[PDB]
Formats: sequence, structure tokens, C-alpha cells
Amino acid sequence: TKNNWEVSALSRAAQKGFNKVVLKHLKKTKNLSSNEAISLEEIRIRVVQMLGSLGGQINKNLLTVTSSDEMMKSYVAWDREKRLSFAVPFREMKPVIFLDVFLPRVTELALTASDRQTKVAACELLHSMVMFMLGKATQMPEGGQGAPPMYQLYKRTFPVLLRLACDVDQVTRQLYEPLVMQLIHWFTNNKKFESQDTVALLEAILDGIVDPVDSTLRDFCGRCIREFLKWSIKQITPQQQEKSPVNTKSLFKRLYSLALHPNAFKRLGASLAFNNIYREFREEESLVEQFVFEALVIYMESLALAHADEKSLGTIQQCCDAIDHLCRIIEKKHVSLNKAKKRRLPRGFPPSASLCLLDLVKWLLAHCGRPQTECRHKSIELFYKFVPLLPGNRSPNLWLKDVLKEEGVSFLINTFEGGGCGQPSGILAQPTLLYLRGPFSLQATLCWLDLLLAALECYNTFIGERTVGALQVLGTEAQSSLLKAVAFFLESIAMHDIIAAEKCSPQEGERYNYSKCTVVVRIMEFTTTLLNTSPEGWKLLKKDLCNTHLMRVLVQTLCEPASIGFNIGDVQVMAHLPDVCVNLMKALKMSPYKDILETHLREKITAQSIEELCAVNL
Amino acid sequence: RSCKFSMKMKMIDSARKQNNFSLAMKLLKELHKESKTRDDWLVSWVQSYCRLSHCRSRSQGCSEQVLTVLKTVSLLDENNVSSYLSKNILAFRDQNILLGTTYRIIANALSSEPACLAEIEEDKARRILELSGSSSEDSEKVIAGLYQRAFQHLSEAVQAAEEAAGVIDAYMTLADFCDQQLRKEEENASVIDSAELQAYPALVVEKMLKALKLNSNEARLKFPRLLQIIERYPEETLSLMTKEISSVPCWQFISWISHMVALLDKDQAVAVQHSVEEITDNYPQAIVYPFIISSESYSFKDTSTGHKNKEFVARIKSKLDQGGVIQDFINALDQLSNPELLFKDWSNDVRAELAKTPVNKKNIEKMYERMYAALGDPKAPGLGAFRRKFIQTFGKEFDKHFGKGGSKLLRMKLSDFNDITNMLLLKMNKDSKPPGNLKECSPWMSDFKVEFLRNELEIPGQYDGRGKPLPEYHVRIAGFDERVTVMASLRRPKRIIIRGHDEREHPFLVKGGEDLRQDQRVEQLFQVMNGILAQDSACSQRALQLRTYSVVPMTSRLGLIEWLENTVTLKDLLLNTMSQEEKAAYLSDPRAPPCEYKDWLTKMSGKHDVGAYMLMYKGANRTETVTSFRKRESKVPADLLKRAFVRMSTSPEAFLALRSHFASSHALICISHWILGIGDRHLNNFMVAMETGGVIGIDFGHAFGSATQFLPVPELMPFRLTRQFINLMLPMKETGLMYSIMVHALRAFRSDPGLLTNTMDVFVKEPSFDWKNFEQKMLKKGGSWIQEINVAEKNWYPRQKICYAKRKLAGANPAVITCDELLLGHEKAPAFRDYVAVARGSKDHNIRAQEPESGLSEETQVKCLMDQATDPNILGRTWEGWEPWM
Ligand SMILES: Nc1ncnc2c1ncn2[C@@H]1O[C@H](COP(=O)(O)OP(=O)(O)OP(=O)(O)O)[C@@H](O)[C@H]1O
Repeated sequence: TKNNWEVSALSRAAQKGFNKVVLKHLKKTKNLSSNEAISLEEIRIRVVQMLGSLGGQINKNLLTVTSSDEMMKSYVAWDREKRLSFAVPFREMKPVIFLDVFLPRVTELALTASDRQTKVAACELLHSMVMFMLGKATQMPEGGQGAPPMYQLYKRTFPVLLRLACDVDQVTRQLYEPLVMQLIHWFTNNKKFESQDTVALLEAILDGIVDPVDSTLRDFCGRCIREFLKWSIKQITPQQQEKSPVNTKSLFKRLYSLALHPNAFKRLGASLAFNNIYREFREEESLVEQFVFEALVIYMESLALAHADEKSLGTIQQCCDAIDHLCRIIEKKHVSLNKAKKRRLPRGFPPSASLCLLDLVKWLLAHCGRPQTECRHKSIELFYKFVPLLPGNRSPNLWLKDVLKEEGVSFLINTFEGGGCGQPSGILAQPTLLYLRGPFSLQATLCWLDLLLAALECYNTFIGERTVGALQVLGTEAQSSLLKAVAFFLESIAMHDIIAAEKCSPQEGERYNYSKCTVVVRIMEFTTTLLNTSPEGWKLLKKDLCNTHLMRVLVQTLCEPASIGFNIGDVQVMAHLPDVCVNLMKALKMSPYKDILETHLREKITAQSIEELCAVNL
Repeated sequence: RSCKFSMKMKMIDSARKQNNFSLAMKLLKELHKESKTRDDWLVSWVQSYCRLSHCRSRSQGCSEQVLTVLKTVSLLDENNVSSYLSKNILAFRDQNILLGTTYRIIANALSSEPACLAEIEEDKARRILELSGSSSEDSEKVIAGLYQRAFQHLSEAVQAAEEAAGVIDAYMTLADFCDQQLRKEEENASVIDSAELQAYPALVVEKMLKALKLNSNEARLKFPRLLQIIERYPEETLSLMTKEISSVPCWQFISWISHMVALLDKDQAVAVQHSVEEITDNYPQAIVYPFIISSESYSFKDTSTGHKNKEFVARIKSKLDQGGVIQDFINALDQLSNPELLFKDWSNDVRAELAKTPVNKKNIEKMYERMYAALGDPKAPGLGAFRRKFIQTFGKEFDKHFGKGGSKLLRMKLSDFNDITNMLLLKMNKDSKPPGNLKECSPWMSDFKVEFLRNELEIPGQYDGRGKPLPEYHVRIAGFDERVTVMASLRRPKRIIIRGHDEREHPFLVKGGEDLRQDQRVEQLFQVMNGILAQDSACSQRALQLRTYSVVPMTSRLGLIEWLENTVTLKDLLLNTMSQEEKAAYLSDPRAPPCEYKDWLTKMSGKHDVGAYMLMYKGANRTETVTSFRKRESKVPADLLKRAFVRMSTSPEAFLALRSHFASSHALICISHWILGIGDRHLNNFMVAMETGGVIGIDFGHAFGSATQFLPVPELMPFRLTRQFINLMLPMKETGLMYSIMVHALRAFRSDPGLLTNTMDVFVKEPSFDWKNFEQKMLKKGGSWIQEINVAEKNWYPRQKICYAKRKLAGANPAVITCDELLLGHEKAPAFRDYVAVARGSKDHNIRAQEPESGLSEETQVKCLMDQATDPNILGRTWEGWEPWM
């Protein structure tokens, strides 16, 4: 990048002397001074200045080989024997150079270069060397020794190609996005499908999706799994499907193993995998029937695992979409999905030999009251979508009436207040707090507030959507504990009890206040559902729900909602608070609690208040 | 000026940490002037000086260590207390811990050689006597008074330290000083001294557990000292240890969970019970297999105390095993053993039972019941298409050839029981087949099928015990593979594969036949070893660590070894390197070393058997052995390992890195196997990682010194240093890198001798089966030591092995330990005098002979210990399978 002085009007003018025309040229060109962007050379100088200004102890983390195993795992050759011999054609000699020794430098030079000419040259050389690797693999004598087994070179070359095909440079993307797809078309051929190299390629793609840095790489290897399926169920013969280590059953098994993993990126990877292969899954019928129930229970449990993560990873956003795809699959084939075949049994079920849509509706109904939020909402939504398409096509008002009568009333209350199915947890065993067996740690309090939210959302959805009338469940005929929980929360937790009056860090106060404010809003929505849905049975919500505690919480979230603990940094909750407050105050008008509401608002909103506010300078 | 002062002080700290005391002394000498301008600068200066003088007084011996540290007490009981050592509590803590280490250094300089007190200077000697406070003695109370001064200052440091990373160090230095003071009196016979050290064990135990509660590795490696100190001081420290464990978090004992569940029978199992029951609560997959192995020998000793321990063990058993899925896995692994081997072990143990008078049926029923439950009754707990083929052709030769067990076999008839047992064994070693796939081997593991309802089994070997466990990440069993290969090796274990739930293959080695707790305690000692090296600075520079794998003993005669992947054995690395003529001329040539050794043995003895050795020991001099060993050793190809490393490396940089890592790791495992003396180090007991080049040592069967006791030919070399190792280092020799790594490792081991010899308490507390069997085979003969050691005292055999190990790690000639082991095991052999005269040297042609019997030095020990390991006189008379030419 040596840009000296060329033939400008400065040099030819200054060649005849030092006079006023050179001064004019300098006041033109030297004093342009508009702007200029930062170049790569200034960036390299700033990178050296950055590395110098971190220090000396922070500094040597650019050379991150400080573990001894990652030291010694970089001194061995990629393969012990030298493959890819190349006889260089001169006229008379043809000496042999081995292209294995150029592969580790060319791969890192094609990935990380910052110089576009070096990067493009490295990408072209790597492309032609991969072509040489594919040619030298299928050589003429025999598959054993006349063909060199270059599995050890494929195992390290495939992740480089996967990263280059999602590269931000236009040329390398145009160059390596077709090469990866052509490579999957070749390695899912009939000639090389039972190979160990197609296992290496599949392992490279499934290690690409779980990558915790590059979202572009995950998005591309999703299309790579989709292409693997689309060209592995087509080019081969259909009975040789279920004899390969890479068949669709084993692919879905490894997908489920990723889906229930404790690490969030592996679950996010399995979610992206189904979100890309749901089309080729839904268009094959001897595969969809045995697997759709198993896959739905796996992805619902993955979404339930996605509750305790950090909320910029977006495992929830991918997993709900995967569940919605399995849902719509169940919709299009429901007429056969409510026969009684022997499907592949989903995990956690009691054992059976028949699998219908019916015990899946019972399973979703069993897991409606689970603590984990988005899984609970998805379970409720799937139950309300799976009822009308069954034997007889009954509404949920009829179906739950029959199931309720042939099993008892407290079965439904046990599904709602009993938190989840794999435990006897919930607000049945903890209506109040007053006991949690310990020194009142904060993860316990969120678990109880989250159990209160679970039972509250269950009761509100089932009463509001007309499946079950409110009178028969909130009356004492099976001894629920919801109204005692709501009463305790509004009494001693809802108003002020941040970290001070919940023990009877400042950063942990916000994670408390979010879960407290959402259950305040959900108490208000449940109250409005009661007063709008049952205009005969407001007598039950007297000693607990609609009292001075609810009205104090309502006038506090009406006037100054920050004092309860709402944050004004959120905008969806602060835009939603008008609607829930207006709906509660509007439902409290066709009720005998109108007077106590008017006297609670008359204490906090007066004319003397308005005169006092505006008597100040504003 | 303040910035320039602070930067120079930080440079002085770095120069002290890098052992640049001659530069740090100059840089600190030119800051003595400016330090007096403030009080902060004076305190920081004198602390830098005193810490530099403490780091400087390590290489200097006595009468030069005491001089270097004596100038730093002259200015520390001086000023700066005026409103600054009262305002700063951290400067007070550092001040007190510095002066405590000062007095400790003086008192330990005046204790190994207390003839140096007036051998320095009179003004300075009077300074020593006036510093202690005691007066008019020679050596009797000045050292005790300096010790009391050190303890006083360290206790003040802990009191000023209680108001982590700052209090852990004062805790540990006080507990280390007090544990050293408790250990110093074990070899002195005094009650005044015990009466002035009796206040110490509480301030050892409480302070060490209060350090361990703040997540400290250095207190976690000193936990067997805590479990040992109650056996010595039970009445002032048992309830303190009981209440002080209970605040320590749940997981800092999972590494020590084979000490605890084996101490769970003794009369100290009250301080351990809360931790055992809560590990059983939180992690009921770590403690299960140690409980199942430990529960076979408890002997509860009926008192008013022992019923509580019986009920505790019963409640722990009730809290574990929860559906019998672990016991089913154990009983399903017990099916993939060859029944012929189990018959062989049964016959050997029955013969050991009958070879002692007054042999009774009170303990022959207990042997017949298990062999009838295993190799008798066909309606079993479980078996497959191998055991039924065994039983329906050989169980009918048991009910008439012995008959019913405890009604017909009970005659003495050791001549006649051996007759019929051999007459059945000679047909039992002619029908066994290598069992094929798992559909015929164990029809539980084939159709394992995880989904019973919920019985989740982890794959064993996990829970390393160095942090919070997080048991969700541990891979669990979700199937088995349908392949098992049986490796011959004179004893046949089985390579299986445990398919995890993450769709991965986890290969394990299942061996049946031997107790596997000895491998587990050796690997625990290696884990303590490479935790010792990690805190030593010269070894943490070179990053010396021992490669350990996980050994899970389930019951006796059943265990799981982790199978490491992409390694090869050393003999396979050396045989794959050879070309076609080299491998042919090594495996098949009358002039090859594998045959020439047998021919030369017959020409020196006349016999063909194992007796050819014992007739060529006394029968041959030095020169006929040394020149024939050189002529044998010159037949194999020379540079095999260099050829392997050139073939596996990219460039000259990579070849140097792989060769340095190989030589460094092998030189570390040489000194590590010698410290706890391991034999049977042939080339199929070394494994090399083919991705890193490092060496892994396996098979710790002859764990403490036993290849030169219980073998028909003794192994006189301390480790493996044959020709193919020392030609890797060419053009240089073994006296460079391998020697220097051995010096650094042995110096770190002998820095704190307590840790390795305190971890070995499990060897004497819960002795293995092969150690009690070696105790009976040692009590059979009797020799010189019987009139020296007490046989009615204790278990006494692992106490003797710990005595040998501690004795060689206290500085000892390796020639002496080896001939002591030949004295202990090989008495009344015809060639015992020649055994000692080979294993001791030749006094002009060795260095291990012109050295003192003990008191040996750090470099001198490995200098006479490499001499023994590469000696043509010793290497010319070694077992043929060892291959000492390679
Ligand atoms: N930890 C391990 N990792 C990988 N492979 C192992 C391991 N231990 C043993 N092996 C393999 O199993 C075979 C025998 O193992 P090992 O020597 O431990 O048992 P053994 O032969 O019965 O003992 P001995 O060597 O005393 O006869 C070896 O050839 C080795 O390759």
C-alpha cells in the first residue's frame, strides 16, 4: 500500500520553483479538510496500541494456548502419513510436494486475514485443495490402500468450510456456499453413505449448530442439516435407510439428546435444527407418526428447561417456534393421529402399547400448572387447540365436564395448584409462604411467586375461556388454597415487600420486583375475569380477594406504580398497566364493591391534591 | 514522587517472586532513604525487606540462613506503631505474620544443627539469647522460647486476620506451624514437651477446617492429617472436629470419600457421619460404589457406642441403592468374567484356607455359598448364553466330585483336594471360548433400556471433587454396545462400551478377579502428587502433571477402568515404527534378543525354567553379564522413538516440543513410580498419548514394593530407563532434561514430606485383599525382621510399607531400600547374597555404592537412582517379559 506522490498538479507546479502557485495548490489540496474514514492501517496501529495499553498481564491472552493440553495438541500433524501428494510438472522432473503442510496455514489465512487480496487468494487455494482432496480420495487401485483414507483431513477441513460458507465477504460466500451443498450431495450419495467421512461431515454440522459465538454459523448449519436430510432420503434406496449410522432415526435421537441438554446453546441448536427440518419431517408419513409425540414431549421439556436461562440467548423464541411447528403437523394429520398405534414412547410417560392423541391431551392437561412460564402457556394453548379435533369433536366445556365428573373435582384443583406433574409441589402444599425450610433464600421466593403465578394463570384461563364455571372450583367443595395464597400475597408481599419485608444485593431486587409485579398484574386480570364471567358468585371473593388490600394495591398501581416496584424502563408493562387498571376499575362498577373503590380513590385523588400540585410553580 | 515509589516497590516484588534477590536488594537499597519520609512507605519498605530476606534464606544453609534473617528482627519491634499499625489492620496482620515467620526460621535453623549458635558471632549469639527471653541455657530453652515467640506472633496474626484470600494464608501458616510442632515430638520421649504442645491440635483442626470452608485447595490436601490427628488426640479434638466439619460445604470431601466410608466403622466415626449422610443426600452417585466395597468388612465391636454406627451404616444403605439398579449393574458386570478364572481364584483361596490349622467349617461355608451361588445353582439372579453352557457341562462334576459342600468336602485332604481340583481344571482349561456379542454374555446390558420408569445410572468415574459438582452435566448410561473384545494377557479383562445419553461411546475396561482398591489409592496418591507439584514454583513453570485415569472398584473381583482413547502402548509404538525386516528379525531370529536371552540363560544355568534365573545369579560374574547385555542390546534398531516422533510431528519446532514433553513426562512418572515403589514396568504398561506425545503409566498391580518381594525373579530396577529412552535424547544424554525434571519433582515431593505419607492411612485402615494375602504369605516364612518388628501390634504390614515410603522420601540410598526389600521377601533363597551384591553395586563402577546409607541429598539421590536403573549388571539379569534391551 505504498502510495507516494504521483503526477499531481502540486509536483509539476513545484518543479519550476517555490512560488505562489504552489501556495495556491497547498491551500487547495492540503486544506480540503472535509473528512476521511478510518483505514485498515490505522486500525492495525490502534490494535498494537490497545495490546500495549492493556498491560503485560492482560496482554498475553492473544496467545491463548496457556493450557498445556492445548499446547501439545497443536504440535501433531493433522494425519501421521502424508496424503495429497502432488507431482509438480516441470518438463523433465516432476518432483513431489505434499499439500498437507499448507492446509493449516491456508485455512487460518482464509478465515482471518483482514487483507482482501490475501484472503481471496487463500480461499481460492483452499477450494482447489479440497477438490484435490476429493479427487485423490477416489483413486483407481482399491479402497483400502490405493485410495488413501483421508478421514483425518476431512475431520479438520469440514469446520473451516462451514465457517467460510457463512463468511461476511461476498466473494468467499459465493465461493463456499455452493461447495458445502455440493459436498453434502456427494457425501449422501449411494457410493459414500456408509463411510466414516459422512459421519465426520454430519458431526461437523452438528458441532456447527451448537457454536456459542457465531449466530450466522448456526443459521447456516441448520440449512446444512436440512440439505443432508433432503439429499439423504432421496439419492439412496429406502430399505438401506435403517441400516446406516446417520439415518433419520439416529439423527432425531441425537437431536433429542441436544434438546434436553443442560447447556443452553445445545438446546438452541436442536431447536434451530427442527425449525429447519420440519418440512421434510412433515412430508414423510412412516416417520412422522411414530415420532411426532416423542418430539413434542422432548421440545416441551426443552422449553421448560429454557426458563432458568439468561434472556438474551433466545432459547425460548426458537423452542416455541419448534413446538408450534409440531403442533401444526399434528393438526394436518389429526384424523390418523387419534388412532391407537404403537408409537415411539415419549419419555416420562407410564408405559403403554397404544398411543393416541387422547393421553397426550391428558398429558398437556396434567402439565398446565407447571412453574415454568412459557412452557405452561404453550401447554395450555396446545390443550385448547387439541380438544375440538378428537372423537366426537366436543368443546372443552363438555370434555372437561365429563373428565371432571368421572374423576372427581379435586383432580382439576390438583392439576392447577399442584405445581407440575413430576413433583407434589405447588401452592397446595404452600398456600402462604411462612415455611420454605431454610433461611429464606431468594431462589426459593421466586419459586413460590412463580408457583402462585402458575396456579393463577391456570384458574384465570380456565374460568375466562368458559370451559369451567368459576363457582364450582372456587367454592369449598374440594379445598383449594388459591384464594389463601392471593390473600397472603396482597396482605404482606404485594405492596412494599421488596427484599426488606420478604425476609420475614441491590441487583437481586430487580429480579424479585419483576416476578412480584407480574403476579400483581395477573391477580388484577384474574379479578376482572371473576367479576365479568360470573355475575352471580362475587360472594366468594370477599374475605380474601376484593378487600382493602386489593384496593390499596390498585390505587397504588394507578397513581404511583414505581412504589410497588414496576420499572419505567420497561415499556410493554407500563403500556399494559392502563388496560388492566381500566378493566379492573370498569369491572368494579357493576359490583357492590363500587363504594369501597370510590372511597379508596377519594382518599388518594382529591381536589385538594390538584390545588396543592398547581399551587407550586410548574 | 509517590508514583515513582509505588512503581519501584512493585518491581521489587516481581524481582523477589522471580528469585532475583541480587537485583531486588539493590532496588530496595536505593529506596531506604525515601521510605522514611512517610510512615506508609516505611512499613511497606520494611515488609518488602523482611519478605525478601525470607525468600533469600532458603538456599543458604545454617549459619548463613540465621544471619540473613537476624537483621530483620532489629527493625520490626521498632516504631511505626504510632497511629499507623493501629489504623491499618492488614499492615498489622502482615507485620505479625512476617515476624512469626522470622522467629520460625531462626528456631528451625537452630534445630537441625544446634552447634551453630555461638559458631557465628558473640554479639549476634547474645542477640539470639536475649530475643528468646529464656536465659542461661545452651540449647534447651532458647529454641522453645523462639518457638513460643513465633506461635505468639502467628496467633496475633490470626486474631488480626479474622476481620477471602487474605485470611486463608494466616490460617494455613498457623495451622502448618502447629502441625509441624505436633509432628516434631513423635520421635522424642517427653511429657513436658507434650504438655506444652497439647494446646495445639484444636488450633490445627479448627483453623484448617475454617480455611477449608473458604474454598482452599491447600486445606483440602491436608484432610487426612485431620482424620489422623483424632487417633492421636481424641478427647480434645473429636467434638470440635465434629462441629467444625458441619459448616464446611457439601462437596469438599468427595475426593476423600474413600477415607470416610472406610473410617465409618472405627471408634472415630462420629465426626464424619454428617458429611457422609449429606453426601448421600445430595449426590447419591458418588458414595455408592465406595459404600458397596467398604460394607464387606466392618466388625462393629459391640459397645455402648457401636450400635449407633451399625444403625448409621444401615440407614446409609437404606438411603442408597433405591431400587437395586446399581446392584443389578454390579451383578450384570459380574457375568462377563470367564468362570474358569473364578474357579482358579476359588481353588487358591480354599487352599489358603485349608493350609492353616485348626481349619473349621465356621468359615468354609462362607466360601462354598458364593461359589455355589455363582458356579453352582442354575436358577441364578441372572446369567446368559455363556454361563448356562458352562454350568450344564460342569456343575454335575461338582455335586459328586465334592458333593453338597459342607457335608462332604470338610476332610483335610490337601493332597487329595488338589488332585481332584487339578483333574477338573485340566478339562476346564480346554472348553472356554472367547465370548462374542453381548446377547450371549449378559442379557441385561444388551437390553438395558433406560426407561424402566426413571432409574438413572451415571457412568462411573466422575465427581473429581475439586468444585461444586453440578450433577446435571454428568453423562448417564443410556444403553450398551454389542461388542466386547477379550484381551489375553495371562488374565482376561473385557473392553466394553457404555453408550451415554449424549449419543457418544465411552469405553471402559471391566476386569474381574482382583481387588481394585489398590489401583484407586495409587491414583489418589497421583492426584495428591500433581496437586503438590502445582503449588511448587519450579514445577509450575514447567507444568509438570501426572496423567491419571478414573478407577472405580465396585466390589471385590469386579472393577471398572476408564479406557483412554487415541493412545497406544509403548510396545505398539515401538513395533509399528519398525520396518518389515526389523520386526521380522526381532520376532523371529535365533540371534534376536528375545531368543538369545533364553539361550544365554541356559548356557549360564543349564535349566529351561524360572530356575534358570536363580542359577545364573550366583553363577555369573559382572563381565560375562555386562558384555552379553551390550551385545544383546546392540541388536535392536537404535532410534525407534526418534523415528516415531519425526513421523508424527510437523516441523523441527514440533519435534523438539514433542520430544521435550515425552522426556519430561516420563521423567516425572519415573520418580513418581519410585516414591511409591511400583514394579512390572514393561512396555505394555506404558501408554503414550498420540495427540500430545505425553506418557501415561498404567497397571499399578505391584503398587508398593512387591515385585522384589513376591516374585520368583526379583525386579531390581527402580523404574524404566532402557536404551530406547536414552537414545531419544541424543546427541545429549540422560543427565540433562530427564535428570533435571527428576530433581525438581523429587525436591517438591521432599519439600513437604507429610502429604503423601498422610494420604496412605487408608492402606492400613482398610487394607485390601491382596495386602492381607501378602501379609499371610509374609507371615508364613519368617526371617531376620521377626526379632525386630512386632507382629501382634497391628495390621503392621501397610505400616511397614509407609515406613519404607517415608524413609526413601526422607533421603535414602535406593540401593539400600532395594536390598532391604530383598531381605524382607527373599530370605533363604540360594542366591540372596548375589541378589544384594547385584542390587547394591560394585563400589568402583557405580555411584550408588560410594554413598551413605541415608541422610542423602536431593541431587545425589537421583544421581545414584539413575545409576541403578540403567546398569548392565542389573539389566542383564531381569525377567524376559520385561524386555530390558528395548
Ligand atoms: N487405563 C487404561 N486405558 C486404556 N487402556 C488400558 C488401560 N488399562 C489397561 N488398558 C489396556 O488393557 C490391557 C491390559 O491392561 P492392564 O495391564 O491394566 O491389565 P492386566 O494386563 O491384567 O495387568 P498386568 O499388566 O499386571 O497383567 C493393555 O494391553 C492396555 O492396552
